[PDB]
Amino acid sequence: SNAMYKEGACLYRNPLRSKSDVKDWRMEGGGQISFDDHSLHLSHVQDEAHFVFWCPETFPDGIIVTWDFSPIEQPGLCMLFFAAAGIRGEDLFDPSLRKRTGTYPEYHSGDINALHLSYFRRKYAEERAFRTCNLRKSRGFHLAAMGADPLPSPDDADSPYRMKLIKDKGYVHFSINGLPILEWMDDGSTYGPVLTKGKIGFRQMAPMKAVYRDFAVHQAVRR
Repeated sequence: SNAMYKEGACLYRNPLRSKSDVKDWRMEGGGQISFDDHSLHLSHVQDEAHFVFWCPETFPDGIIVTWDFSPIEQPGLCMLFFAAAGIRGEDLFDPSLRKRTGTYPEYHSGDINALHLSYFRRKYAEERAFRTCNLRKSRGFHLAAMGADPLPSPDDADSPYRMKLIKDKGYVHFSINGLPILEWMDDGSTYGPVLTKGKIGFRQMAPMKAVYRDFAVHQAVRR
């Protein structure tokens, strides 16, 4: 449990402080972008305008992903997509893939594969009644792991929170403020081959309002 990993060379770092920082990012769905206080504010144009906002860079396998997160207003839900690519290995933005509009089934039951970890799952009463973070693997919407979510409701927040995700072949580990939340080891024969490289994206279920800062990707060094 909690195998030792160190961050290696920095592969990518985005402060997310101004519009120029998300210049080539791809917004799928009705997300609203703002940079008040020199930080990325993500909201929605309508109450059910769910979306996925993608970083355009293809990241390799064996990485540690970090970012600052601040839950500002609920109801809502957040989710990080990673190791995302076409089912045949196509670039997530290759024109040959079906168009996506932020509608969930397009991501878990479409023509792409990806790991997706939901946190601050507070969109529905059932979710707010038992707070957890869930890790799924698609295509297939397969539940891989879950753990309790220490994130409070906005009223009691002491933002931002330090999010850290490790992805190294079959291994996935997630922590918040250094506290391990969940971990998983894909054997590669239960829910298909192990996912490797791919895009990273930020999803929100409306009417979520959140702030993101200092998104970085480092090489994962296994000790």
